Amino acid sequence: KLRALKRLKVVAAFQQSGNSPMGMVLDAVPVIPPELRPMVQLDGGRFATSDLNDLYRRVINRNNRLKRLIDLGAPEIIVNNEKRMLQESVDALFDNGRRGRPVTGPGNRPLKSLSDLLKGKQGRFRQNLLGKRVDYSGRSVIVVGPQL
Amino acid sequence: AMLDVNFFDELRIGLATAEDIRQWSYGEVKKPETINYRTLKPEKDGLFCEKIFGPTRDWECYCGKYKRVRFKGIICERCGVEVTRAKVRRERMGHIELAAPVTHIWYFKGVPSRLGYLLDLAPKDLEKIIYFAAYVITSVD
Amino acid sequence: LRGSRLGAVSYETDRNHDLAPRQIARYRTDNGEEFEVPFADDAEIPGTWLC
Amino acid sequence: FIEDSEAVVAVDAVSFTLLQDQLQSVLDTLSEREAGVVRLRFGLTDGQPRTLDEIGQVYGVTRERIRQIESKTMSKLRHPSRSQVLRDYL
Amino acid sequence: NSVPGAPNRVSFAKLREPLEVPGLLDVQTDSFEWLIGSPRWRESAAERGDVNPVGGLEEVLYELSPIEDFSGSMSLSFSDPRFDDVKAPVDECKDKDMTYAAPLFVTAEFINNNTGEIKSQTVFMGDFPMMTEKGTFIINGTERVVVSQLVRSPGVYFDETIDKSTDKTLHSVKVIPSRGAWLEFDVDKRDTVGVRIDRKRRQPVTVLLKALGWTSEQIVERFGFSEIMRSTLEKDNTVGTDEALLDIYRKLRPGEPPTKESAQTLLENLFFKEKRYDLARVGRYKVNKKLGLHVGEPITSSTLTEEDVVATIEYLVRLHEGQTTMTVPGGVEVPVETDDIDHFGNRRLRTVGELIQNQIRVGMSRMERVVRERMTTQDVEAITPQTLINIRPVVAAIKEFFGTSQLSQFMDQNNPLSGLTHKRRLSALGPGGLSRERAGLEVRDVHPSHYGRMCPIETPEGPNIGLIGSLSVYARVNPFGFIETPYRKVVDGVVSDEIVYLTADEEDRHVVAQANSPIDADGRFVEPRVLVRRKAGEVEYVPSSEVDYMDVSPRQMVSVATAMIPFLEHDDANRALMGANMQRQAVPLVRSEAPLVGTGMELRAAIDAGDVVVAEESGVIEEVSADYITVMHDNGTRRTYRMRKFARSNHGTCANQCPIVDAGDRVEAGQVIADGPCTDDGEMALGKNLLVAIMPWEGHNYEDAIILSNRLVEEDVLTSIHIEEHEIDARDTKLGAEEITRDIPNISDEVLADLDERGIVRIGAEVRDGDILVGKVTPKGETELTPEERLLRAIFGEKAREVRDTSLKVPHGESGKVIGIRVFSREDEDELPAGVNELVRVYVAQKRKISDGDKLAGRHGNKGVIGKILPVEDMPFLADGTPVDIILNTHGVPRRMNIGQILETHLGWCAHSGWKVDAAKGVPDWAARLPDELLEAQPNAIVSTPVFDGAQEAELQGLLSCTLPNRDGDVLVDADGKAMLFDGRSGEPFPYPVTVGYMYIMKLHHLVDDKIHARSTGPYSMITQQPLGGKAQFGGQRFGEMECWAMQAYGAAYTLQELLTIKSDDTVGRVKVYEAIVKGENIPEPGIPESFKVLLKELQSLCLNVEVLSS
Amino acid sequence: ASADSVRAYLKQIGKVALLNAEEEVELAKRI
Amino acid sequence: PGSLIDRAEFEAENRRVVAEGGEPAAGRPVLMGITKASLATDSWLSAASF
Ligand SMILES: [Zn+2]
Repeated sequence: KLRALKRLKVVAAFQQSGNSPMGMVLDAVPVIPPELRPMVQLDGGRFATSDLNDLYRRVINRNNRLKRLIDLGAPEIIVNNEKRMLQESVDALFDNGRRGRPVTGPGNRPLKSLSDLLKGKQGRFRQNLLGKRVDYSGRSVIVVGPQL
Repeated sequence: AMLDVNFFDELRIGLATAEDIRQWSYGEVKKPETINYRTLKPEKDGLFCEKIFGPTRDWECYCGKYKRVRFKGIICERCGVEVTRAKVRRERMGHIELAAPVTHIWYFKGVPSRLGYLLDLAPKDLEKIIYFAAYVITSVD
Repeated sequence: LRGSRLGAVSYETDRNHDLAPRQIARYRTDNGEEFEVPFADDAEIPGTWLC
Repeated sequence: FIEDSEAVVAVDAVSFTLLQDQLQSVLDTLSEREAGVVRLRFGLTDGQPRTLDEIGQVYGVTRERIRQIESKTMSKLRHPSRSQVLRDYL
Repeated sequence: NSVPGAPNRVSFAKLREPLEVPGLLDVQTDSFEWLIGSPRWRESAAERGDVNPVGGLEEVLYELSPIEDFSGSMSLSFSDPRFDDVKAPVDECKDKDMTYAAPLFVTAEFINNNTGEIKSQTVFMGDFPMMTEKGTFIINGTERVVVSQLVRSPGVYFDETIDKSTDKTLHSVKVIPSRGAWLEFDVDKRDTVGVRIDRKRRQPVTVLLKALGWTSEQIVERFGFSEIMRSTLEKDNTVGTDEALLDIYRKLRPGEPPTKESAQTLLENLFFKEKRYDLARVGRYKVNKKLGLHVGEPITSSTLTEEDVVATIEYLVRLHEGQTTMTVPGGVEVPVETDDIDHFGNRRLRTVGELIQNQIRVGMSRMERVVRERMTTQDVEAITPQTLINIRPVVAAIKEFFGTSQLSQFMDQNNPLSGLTHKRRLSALGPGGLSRERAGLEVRDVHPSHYGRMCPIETPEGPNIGLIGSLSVYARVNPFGFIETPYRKVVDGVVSDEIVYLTADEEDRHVVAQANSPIDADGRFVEPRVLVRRKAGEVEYVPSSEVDYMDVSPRQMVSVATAMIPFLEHDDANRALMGANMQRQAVPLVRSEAPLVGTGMELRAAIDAGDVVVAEESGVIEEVSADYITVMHDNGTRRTYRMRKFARSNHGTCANQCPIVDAGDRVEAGQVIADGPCTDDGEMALGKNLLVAIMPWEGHNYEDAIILSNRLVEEDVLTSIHIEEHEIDARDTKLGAEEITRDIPNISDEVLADLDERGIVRIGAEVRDGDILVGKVTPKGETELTPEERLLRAIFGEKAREVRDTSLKVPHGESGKVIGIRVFSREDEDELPAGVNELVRVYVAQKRKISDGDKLAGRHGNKGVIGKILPVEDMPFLADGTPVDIILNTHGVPRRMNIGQILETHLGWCAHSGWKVDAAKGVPDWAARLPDELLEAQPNAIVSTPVFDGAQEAELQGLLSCTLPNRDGDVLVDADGKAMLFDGRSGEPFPYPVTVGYMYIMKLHHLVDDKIHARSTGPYSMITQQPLGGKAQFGGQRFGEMECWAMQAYGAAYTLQELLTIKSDDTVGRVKVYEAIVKGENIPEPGIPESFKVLLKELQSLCLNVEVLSS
Repeated sequence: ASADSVRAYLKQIGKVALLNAEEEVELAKRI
Repeated sequence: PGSLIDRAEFEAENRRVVAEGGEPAAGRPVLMGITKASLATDSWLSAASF
């Protein structure tokens, strides 16, 4: 009865939303606008990625290679491995650190998947949506005025 | 939306279908290219393509034919970049037509496995089905 | 540090009245979906296009 | 911590609007032929910079006359009366 | 005293301290020269610890020596470390941004076993950084200091807990060694003994004991008295060394085939084959002492001995048995206790020497790996250590240590004391220690072992209290790294002068008396009942026969900076802590007056801080000039000491050094020859002796605020010079080359006037916010010109000159003169980073005077901003007409428990007017115990009260009642210590007498000009479009979450909408707001921010259709 | 866990038996 | 069963369901801590911002 209850919850949830769970099988995958993942050039030529560039690049490379292998007609080993790697990288991009060890880079620093921009304490939902620097502002040290 | 107001009265979340996705996108990225190494301009059909994602320069197309406001809302017939303001790159999205289907990581692995309940399979069992390590019979007579 | 995305910015009023008239052209895809492509009047319209 | 050295400077944009206004008034001090030649020569009406032959064609005169009106108008504007008003924008 | 040119400063010391203050920078210098192997440390070992030399580097080479291949055919032994001469002197390195280093040379030796050769060379190992004379590393051109760290010492920690489910004592042991593994022998809820080895699922003893070669019969043989071990023997559930060790290999190595030989070898590999297990020298000595295994045996064999394993098990089971002492066969018995992780017998000081040794090891192991890999790939009969050694790893390790590390910090040098106190600093929050979040709150308390080894007062008052402290005055670090402490040995009730140093363990063993005890001029105590300290921090009145050690002096518990606070024993610990933490923040004034009342630590804290030139060997001065002193060392030789006039410190303050000698004076070795920034005649002087009165005046000195005369500003009493550095690089760019040239696109000749020709300002031009210090023009290329701009450019006859302007401009509010300009260029072969053709640094400087908001503080924690600088006539003046200079508040004194300032005040006045003990009828009892030549004193005569043996209150009363009149017959300050002030403003006398005196107050480095900030519209962040942050940029103040709550609570909705839309993020709204303000129109209605659209595109990017539908 | 797809791949490719020039000639002729 | 619902919704549901055939849903008051009280906010936006 209880196992039915918890299952009963999500199934009716989909039934009442009328949302047809297909949203779990993600076909054509959307790409976030370029400016939200800036490639700023710090003066001196040193470019600055945003680490969403790198993850997106990984997914795109693996998708291109998968398409290529499909056209060639590689044995089931290679095609299935590459589909596995697509799935792995899409999963990494939508969250890095889940379903296995984090996908890292230089300095063995874990990357910043879209989720790590919308989770924990450094996501928008626990940060700059709390406090904002404001223009028309100042500060200074205070003294007592027994004349005002 | 594309055009916004302060009359926002309902923020409604909900999973998105790919049918809704290839109607969001203003183009499709297909090449893993960020910016040319020598001229430092975005690539065509890359991850920064101005045709897909809008100009980097205010009211200028890529090849420089149209370079002023009087040409706005139009698309230059040779480089294909729609001449407009250069903050659309904040808002225009792309999509990627995959060659094979793929599944999420949020509605599957996150405890409890929403898919795991949905199709009536345990999480570990599914982690062998959607990572290509076990067949599945879809129908039979 | 001070950096900026390689680019430029303009400061001109976005006059919505005196522009160059456009001309919407239809481009059918292989599946058949239609995708409007506004073109200028004096503008050689290409036969094919990336939609 | 990365100042975007491309943002709207706020004061720069409003200053450009004020420059537009002041220049429009000063040019309106010019005669009709003079105002027209200046606006067309520097593209103040559409953003397209018309050149001497086009301006002489739309006014139906020779380009030498256009250049002379051009020089005369420029010298008139160099006069401190209508000049010092616009110096600060530069 | 004992310093040739000592200010004659009369002390109130009733006691007589035997031992001198040590070489206050020994904790750095001796550690580093231990690392090198200098002859100084060699002779020091010859004296104490002459057993053998351990040259740091040497030990690393020996332990590494040799690198043997797996086949065992080829060996390499780098040996005999050697040092060359420093490539450049200090000042040149500091100016040209070079790291002050010296090369390392090492004799490598490669030997082939099968054929037989040795290939000896002298391999350049790398440029190793060097300590300066002041105990600092000049790394990268700055002055970085490596702070000593406190970490748990390797050893055996026997500890026990209670079990509320059973109410039984559960003892346990851990032997956490260096570069080894963890092991736990525990006694569980039942009467069995878990032996968890390397973190995985416990073990009964018997498995190991048989695997250790001990049969059940032998187990009984040694553990017969151990009824718990005998019961565990009954519980053994397994017998046999082979089977036990086999099950070991099967379990500890899960699933690994438990073949006997691999298991037998694995036992050694983990515990006895020292390549994967090395409890170091420190841990070995610690465990030797604990188990008493060996005494005279040299400290060696830095690997585990199974002999010690069985002793550990026996000691543990007897600890559970409740035994007092235990004798191990082959060693002297030891007592049975537990251990704490604070007691300084278990926390050690990984000094700079040991830290650099560890980092060099982290380098050498990588080198060894690479060397052996290449050796295997390389062909034989062709290679040599030159072709084997890769010196990249060592250089990389040393660089990443000195630069880019937590424990190598910029020497905070605001005043010399802050320098000498950034050294001698103990910091527990280092790599290999604990973070400020994993900080057990039991590590910050002053465990009673800190007495004489770490000051309980001085710690930063931020979120670091207890994690950072400072060494005591007399503390000295044991070779092993345990903080020793000097005591006096009292024998047969006779206090001697044979100073003996003791660590915390022997501090616990023996029993310690007090220095302020009645010694009867023979070493003999007087009263039998004597104050004393027992092992567990207890305080007891022992009869005067069992005391075997006495403190060397009072003020032994205390640091260097806190020992400079007069009347410290009267102040509360909170305000004394604050006083010590702000005595390091004074700024060097232009006059630098010595404190009228102080301790003995003003002279010894300057002659040892390095900011005072010292006469190296006796001589007579010949040429004394503001830049150079030439001393004629008696035997022929002469030497020119050179000053550093107006040299920028690491926090923008002056570093002048003016001489104090004349052309005919004779100097002795060790004498002060030239004052530094904060010094006067050699005595640390951080502030000025200002006249202070303690009335609350007109509410300007309300709640810690302080008012000042205008005399302080005018006569330049309080005034600090600040030298700021600006820097512009002419980096290469793709479009072209940035040229530092006078001409700049729009810059007119008016502003250009300052720039000379090269582009730099001229030395002396008074720059102000917006001036062109360095004129640099950057290529821009052709860009479109707006029609309007083209028209204006043509009408006014100004062309484009596309090359854009990016000249350096003095930051907002950073005016002053240009002291000096330093230009580095590639043409001069200056080694600028790649891409920089020219880097010019301009040193602007300003003579900041005291100002409303500047922070002033005494030596007692009584900080406060300057509420108002009143003119000189509206200041309460005395009956003599002398105005008071500051006026503190009264209400801050009694509730903060820091009446030190009051005593300092009264004594201060006594020291200014000078006293004359009315001993005509014999010395009054008030001065019966006061030293000689204190029965009378002169005006402005300097006095000193040591910290814990200072001026007894009675002494102050009598002195205050015995001052001599100023010029007329006028005793201005009566016996009570108060005076009749006249109101300078109204005129009427104050109806009640008021306390006046001379208090020594400082100028802290929290000036207003560094803090005031404003922004209307400035730079903007990149990804999000908020205003930027910090005074370096403009930035705004974070209107954080709590302020949003505050204005939600008021109900101010429109203001909240403003501050969160059209002042921070509404990108199209900000420019409209500015335009509407300038045009004088209603501020536009705000829009959606740019943090509810990035979110929307992210949610439409994580495939969650977030949409807005009004209906 | 077995999340290492490196392992998930190596254990897979360790299956098919390794071949020789003899079988290589036969295979190439068949191909 | 075991789920926690707002009182007003509970009473309104009972008012609706007494008609169309009468059956009461049995409710008992619960005391929950402030943290748990916040966790049951209806708005997903604030719920996630928590
Ligand atoms: Zn184009």
